[PDB]
Amino acid sequence: HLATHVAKFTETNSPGNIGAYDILSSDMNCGYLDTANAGWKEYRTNQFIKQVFFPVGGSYHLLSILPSTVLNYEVSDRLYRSKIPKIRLRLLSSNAASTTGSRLVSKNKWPLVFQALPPKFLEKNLAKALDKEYLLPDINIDELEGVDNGCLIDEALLPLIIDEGKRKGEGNYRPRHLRDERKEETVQAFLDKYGYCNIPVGYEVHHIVPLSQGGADSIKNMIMLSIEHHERVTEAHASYFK
Amino acid sequence: LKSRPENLSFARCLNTTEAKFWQTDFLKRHTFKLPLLITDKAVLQKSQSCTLSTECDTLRIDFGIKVLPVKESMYSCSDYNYRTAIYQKIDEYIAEDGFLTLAKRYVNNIANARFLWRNRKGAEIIETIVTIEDKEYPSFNSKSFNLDTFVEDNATINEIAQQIADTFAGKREYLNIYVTCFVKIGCAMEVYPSQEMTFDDDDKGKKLFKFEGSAGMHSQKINNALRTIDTWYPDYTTYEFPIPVENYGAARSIGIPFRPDTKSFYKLIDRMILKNEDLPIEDKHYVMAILIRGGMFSKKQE
Amino acid sequence: RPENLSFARCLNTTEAKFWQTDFLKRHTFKLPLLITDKAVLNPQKSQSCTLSTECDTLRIDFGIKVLPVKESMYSCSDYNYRTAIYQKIDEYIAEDGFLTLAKRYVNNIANARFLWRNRKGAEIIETIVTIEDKEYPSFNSKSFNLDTFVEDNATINEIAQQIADTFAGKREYLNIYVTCFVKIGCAMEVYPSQEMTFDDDDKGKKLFKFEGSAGMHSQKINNALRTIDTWYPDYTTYEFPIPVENYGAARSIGIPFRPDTKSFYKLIDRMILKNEDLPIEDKHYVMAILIRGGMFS
Amino acid sequence: PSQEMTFDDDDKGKKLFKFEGSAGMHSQKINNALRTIDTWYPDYTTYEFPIPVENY
Amino acid sequence: MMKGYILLEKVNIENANAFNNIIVGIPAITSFLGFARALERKLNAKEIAIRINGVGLEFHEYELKGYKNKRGQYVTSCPLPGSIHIMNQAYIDLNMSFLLEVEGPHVDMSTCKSIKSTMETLRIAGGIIRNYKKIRLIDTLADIPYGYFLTLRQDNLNDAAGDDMLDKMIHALQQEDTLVPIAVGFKALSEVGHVEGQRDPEKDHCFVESIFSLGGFECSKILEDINSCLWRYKTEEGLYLCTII
RNA sequence: UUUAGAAGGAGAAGUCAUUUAAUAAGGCCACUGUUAAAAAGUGUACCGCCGGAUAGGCGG
Repeated sequence: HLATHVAKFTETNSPGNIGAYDILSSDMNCGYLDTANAGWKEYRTNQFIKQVFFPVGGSYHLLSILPSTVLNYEVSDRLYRSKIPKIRLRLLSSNAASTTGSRLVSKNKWPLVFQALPPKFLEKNLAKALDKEYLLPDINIDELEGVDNGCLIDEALLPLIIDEGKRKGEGNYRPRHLRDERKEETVQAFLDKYGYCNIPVGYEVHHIVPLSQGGADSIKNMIMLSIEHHERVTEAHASYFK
Repeated sequence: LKSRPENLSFARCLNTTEAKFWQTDFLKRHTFKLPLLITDKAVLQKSQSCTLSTECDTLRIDFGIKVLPVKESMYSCSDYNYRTAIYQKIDEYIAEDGFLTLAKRYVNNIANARFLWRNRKGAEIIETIVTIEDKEYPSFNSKSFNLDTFVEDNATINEIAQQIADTFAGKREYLNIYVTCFVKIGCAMEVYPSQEMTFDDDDKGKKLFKFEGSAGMHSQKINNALRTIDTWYPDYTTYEFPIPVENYGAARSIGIPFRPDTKSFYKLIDRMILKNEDLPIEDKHYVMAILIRGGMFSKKQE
Repeated sequence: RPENLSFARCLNTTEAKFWQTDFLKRHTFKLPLLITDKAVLNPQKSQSCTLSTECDTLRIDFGIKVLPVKESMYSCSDYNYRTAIYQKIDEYIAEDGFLTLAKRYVNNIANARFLWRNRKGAEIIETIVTIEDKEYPSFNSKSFNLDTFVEDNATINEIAQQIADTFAGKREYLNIYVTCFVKIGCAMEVYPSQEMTFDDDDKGKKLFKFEGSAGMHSQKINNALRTIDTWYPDYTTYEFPIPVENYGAARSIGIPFRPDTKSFYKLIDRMILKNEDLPIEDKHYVMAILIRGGMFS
Repeated sequence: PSQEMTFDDDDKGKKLFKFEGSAGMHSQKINNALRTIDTWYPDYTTYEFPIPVENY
Repeated sequence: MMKGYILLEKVNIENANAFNNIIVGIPAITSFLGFARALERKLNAKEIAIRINGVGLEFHEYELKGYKNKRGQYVTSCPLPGSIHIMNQAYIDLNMSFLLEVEGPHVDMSTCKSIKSTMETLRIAGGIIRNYKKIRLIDTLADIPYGYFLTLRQDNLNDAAGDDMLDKMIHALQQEDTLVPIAVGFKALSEVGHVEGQRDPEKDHCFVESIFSLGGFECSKILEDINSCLWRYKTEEGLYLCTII
């Protein structure tokens, strides 16, 4: 009807006449506000209302939560002329408000509501979804050519490795904190990539976009290298990733 | 005991996440992968539409499933006798069947790749791949599985159904499933992502699911095709197609409830805990099927 | 009237992308066509598209995808309606199997009718289908007329037999990809689709950009192929085909043409329920509508 | 001679010093050669060599 | 018995309840406080016997489940209601992180596996866990990644022009943009007895309403104190609340 | 023990037509760029053999 604490607002299918009203007016400047601290221009058992548990320092108390529909009506008219950001909520029809039976909700069934956005450089987008996805090589499946067991053995294929380092991850650099981590699974990755007992003394570990423009610790995004090849590609990648 | 508790709540045991779309070919599937943005069109209106590029052939859908035990996921019960009674019934069902006849059909649903609804029709070839975080599995072709004839004698279906039936029984505490699919339509054709329920005062067009630009499907819709195994409803021999599992059987396709009679959920719980009669195995299959999905099972106070 | 019933379209078209070639090397030439911008005299910015000065032919690439009507039946709220639709479709396909409409569809591609204004002034128009590794014979769309339909060809009959047999019988999908070449001159004005703007203080002429370059709508390339309704009454006097729709007339004339005599808001009360026998032109119209689909409640 | 750094990576090999049609030496090398006379640093007895006179 | 703090790093949540009472976006902080209490109860069911008291929130990314209509206002989305019409709800995709002030014995290189095992049957404000990035036990002030901390700034909440909260909230909100409304605990009424219909009948029942204040965002580099964050429970004679002192 | 627990968005479409922006115009005058530096890690890695398995080992 017109009471401040009316049920059937946060949910439905709750047969009850739950109205708590407000005969208390303590409008001091505390560190908080309630429905009595507001402008305020306008109770037995519970079922299908939200019930929560709160520790009292000792035991727990089970609390039923009732809405603040008079504040919901007042925020709309306060925010009608205000210049702070606000979010509309058109998630209602007239028949639901007629069945609910609230005259205050019926006048404002599509309310202009308060909002709390984090600042606009935190909202995700296509770049903030593509930065968490890292590329993969398009050829590494098995021992194809120039390779005995994982390691690049034969020569005349390091141009192919250098154009696989190219042709992917150009111009899409991310900040240092926007980089994939180096996990501790990698020792088991060298264990069960092909059957090695541990990390070889005569071999190292490398990727194709190391810590720059993609690259992750997948099951396939590493290529172990030799000393001369790794020494050459440390400057070859920095030739274009200056 | 005479009645259901005043506040009964069940957590869902199959929590799926929302999926996201990507476009790729069929010879470069695992290799490379492009974002599928939602473009816009003119209609005689401001209509949001999505389509593949001219240099792509298939589309890719990835989504994840999380499994929790039915015994442990009792969020709120206001009784002890009812809790012990349904605990004993759950242990009896584990002892007599092992939650396998439900899990076989729960993985039969993803075997035929029913979660691509309007994406299935007109597709050429399907490559639904199911991967658990510790064990990879062989793929399968979704065109070889009928949408009504279930398979209860497969190998990968049996293995995944048993490994999830252990979690359903209570041997484990969680399970995580990652699913990827590669439906092949054609060159520069149209895909069908999900559509939101965003009402508007002025707009009258259709807005599809953006999800950081790259299109996708709601988890509500992508779960609906993984629990459509109810073939134990009455007069099933006159219909010859499965339906999703609910309380009253009120599928939104028909409008007439499939099982609103005593073969239901309320009238079987009233005949299982209180009556304790030997209701047949299909009724118990349905009862633990709806108890897997969960919800609010409070008694109808007024 | 019954509950929620709907359909899906059984023939599907992509959005065609414009290009620009020269007729001497038309197989091996392809250049993009970007929408320019030049203001017109009143504060107003408008876009216009035209060719370059060193080429001579416009190029249109588009593909068709066909599904059966049984596999395209989308929203079924009652099984009596569904089994009635099944029975009517199988008594239709018992003798010809959608052979009347598929031939006219393939003919409607074969005239290159989908270019609404680019056909106004053209020396030679050719139409090529090259979806598989095999190459179909090239076409001559300038030897066709709008009013009359030809029924005795080789490739038209072959392709129409293919769609008319995949419509009910073999397989579910079938894709046929078509490429069209129009010779209009040199550096002339080409007409892509127009975009419905929704901003104030702008009388814009925003043309259609598909993949950056110029392009063609999907509803416009599917409105030329849907023009085959030469069975409606008062056809012998007016003598022009009309696009097939649930109401009677298109928006070209303004006045209605079939508001009561043959329209899905009227005859479906005496077709799906009584199941009385109807003439073959009315059945052609009904399965033409069920080819197009949409809400039917 | 002292090389001319990594100026252009077209030649990956080690370059050399070239000015006035000859080789030579960078005189920053000669400057840091003559600047190495500092024996007044802390813990001189531990290390016992001259160090170039730098800021730190 | 030693004092420390654990870090739940980069927890992303879908469909967290972002429509508490009046604030669309950041949920009520009592959701995170009760999440920490549920984690404490789950660790107390095991015989680890570890207590948690104190929680601070570090937001990284947010996605309101909708789009922009014409000029910048948001329109939000929702699932389809079914077996028991829609009335009022909203959802959000959060990507935030937790500081938990942990007080209890045997914490170093321990209880992280128990937290990882017990986290999988938890929901943050009614949303799915999916995949949190890490759990950390680094005891430094500069252990924070590049995020923004939601603290309790009672400066424009306390001292501003306007006679009361209402005639003061919006006036204190025009001149500052970072400051945002926050639901902070909840207390309404009395009669703490044992009336029926409870979720648990052997507890204390009440009819309680949400209360509100302000909050602000500061980076990981520039900060004031740990004691200026890591929100704490507090209780009075029927005035249960959460605050930073 | 968290305003906890639960949920099918769908099918269909024609945006179209023409249109001249242009006339006129002074960027100015003056102010020391300087201090100072490590490119080079060893910049290349061969035979005589015994060995007949391309196992593995001595010398220049």
